Amino acid sequence: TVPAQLQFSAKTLDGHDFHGESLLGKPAVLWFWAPWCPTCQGEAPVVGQVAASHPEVTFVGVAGLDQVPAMQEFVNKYPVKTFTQLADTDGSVWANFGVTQQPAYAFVDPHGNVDVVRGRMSQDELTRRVTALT
Repeated sequence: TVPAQLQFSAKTLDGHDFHGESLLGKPAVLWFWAPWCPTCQGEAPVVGQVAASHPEVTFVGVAGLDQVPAMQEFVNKYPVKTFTQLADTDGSVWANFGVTQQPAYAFVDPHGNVDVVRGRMSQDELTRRVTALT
């Protein structure tokens, strides 16, 4: 059965429906960010680089604590348009992972195991954690 952590739905920044269950059976990384967060602005290029280097992993940005326009500005300014971005304006996705503050990362292995890391992450650590999922 699906892990309760993946039982959520959301809307992508570009108007598509997203189902957390679509991540079951594959490695995935959810990156929780806020447009106004300087730390997220700094980590954006890093997450984008790791996402590009690991096409086997489904990266999902989860934007919160602001409205769509601010989220679009962030995605336009930093290189993270290559992977799915969720507009979590109602904060339900963050709540589902127990995330109250950004930045944060949720690592999902193919078995559905979920590990949440709160705080910043270097390119090396993200790379190593992503590799561990496979």
